[PDB]
Amino acid sequence: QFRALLFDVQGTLTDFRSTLIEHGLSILGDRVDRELWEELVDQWRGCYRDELDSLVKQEKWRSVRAVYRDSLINLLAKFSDSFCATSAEVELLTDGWERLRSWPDVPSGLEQLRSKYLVAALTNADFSAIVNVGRSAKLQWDAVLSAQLFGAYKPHRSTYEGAATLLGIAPSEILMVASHAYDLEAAREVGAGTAYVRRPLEYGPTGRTEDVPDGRFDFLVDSISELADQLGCPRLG
Amino acid sequence: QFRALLFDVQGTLTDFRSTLIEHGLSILGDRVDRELWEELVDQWRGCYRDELDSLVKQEKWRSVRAVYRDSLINLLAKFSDSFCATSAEVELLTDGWERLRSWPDVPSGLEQLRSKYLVAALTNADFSAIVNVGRSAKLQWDAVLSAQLFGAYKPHRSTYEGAATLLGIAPSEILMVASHAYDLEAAREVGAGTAYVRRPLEYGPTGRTEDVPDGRFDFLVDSISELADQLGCPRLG
Repeated sequence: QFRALLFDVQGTLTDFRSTLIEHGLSILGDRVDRELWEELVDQWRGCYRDELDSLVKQEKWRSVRAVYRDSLINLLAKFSDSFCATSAEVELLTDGWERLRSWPDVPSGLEQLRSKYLVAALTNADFSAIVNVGRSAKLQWDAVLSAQLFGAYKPHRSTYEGAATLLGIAPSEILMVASHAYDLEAAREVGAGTAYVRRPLEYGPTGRTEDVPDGRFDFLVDSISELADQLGCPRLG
Repeated sequence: QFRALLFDVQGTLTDFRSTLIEHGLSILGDRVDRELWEELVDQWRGCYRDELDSLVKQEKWRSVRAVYRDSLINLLAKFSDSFCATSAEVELLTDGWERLRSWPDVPSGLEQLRSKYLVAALTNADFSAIVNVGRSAKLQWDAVLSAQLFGAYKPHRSTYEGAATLLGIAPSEILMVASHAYDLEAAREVGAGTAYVRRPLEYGPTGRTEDVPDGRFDFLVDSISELADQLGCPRLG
């Protein structure tokens, strides 16, 4: 049925929240309290989402590193009374988004899938960032794809379709894999299969994630290994 | 000194000649003699080269799969007194260029290199072709880059510079690895380092060799593992 599996990375395969909390607290130390920082991280992601949403609607693309950097700068102003940072520290903090760690099932799951399928990333993050995340999150791919290559972010159709063209396959031959429903709904619009991965801790132990019922998407799993098992991929030794 | 290595793939890492000889004989069987099929493969590589040379001069890009397919159709007409092939066999033979096997040093050389460097493919072949060749040749990349992403073949500057900016890396921090002098001299012009890999059997025992003496390029080696050793990579037991 499918020839390739295309993956969202931030959240779906990576624990961004934990990564940035600890990264930040290591750059900043006692200048900041964990609870303020965690709240900042939560707002930083929100800012990212809002800016991308605006950009998508305006049919524009910009460096995601810049999006992240500029949102941190704005947030630092909001929180100026509590702590401060240098421009050099801004660059270091922003780097955390390129040092994402993976959820425990990811490396092995992805490897299991490769017995039967090509695996590729389709990310909104810039090409350089995904290459970097490969090392921090231990992801091995057949291909790496980014919005930067198409000049458009997901959910735009061009992304998914462009990936297909690049991979020499029809969109119907792609299974999109994501823990964000908007991504899967846009993939289904171009004919792809959809696989939702539940990440209950994506937004922290007290966070609220999307509740997805059985039947909305083709697959509904709690780990990439589980998805590989449901697609009939043999197990690793 | 370097953050990443960018590699030519066909010939540099892959024994395309042996691949397409055994692949064609596997498909055509006894309908063609081995020595005739070998001469066809050499002319087929020659047609690809002349065609790309022509397109580079015209600032044009076209699918490399269609380049191999059309030139094979032409060669079949010239050899049509001797053997024949169906339209389905044309497509199966052309697939040979997406099933390239690697030289024996290559899979473990690439692995040793990854301990200190990012490694990426920069190929004239279509994106899907290099993705398929990763399975047949056993190549694992941090990134795969193709002339198809840039609309231009190597040696155009825009391919190396495009690779550099997508990776977010200064060209002076990229080492280009190739067994073809034209490729390394082109990379040198954009500021990259150069590593020449001698492949005495690329065009078979009686082939057109360009001799490179020492000092023409930054590195001159006989295997990717030797290159890894010269870059100070630990050997992996």
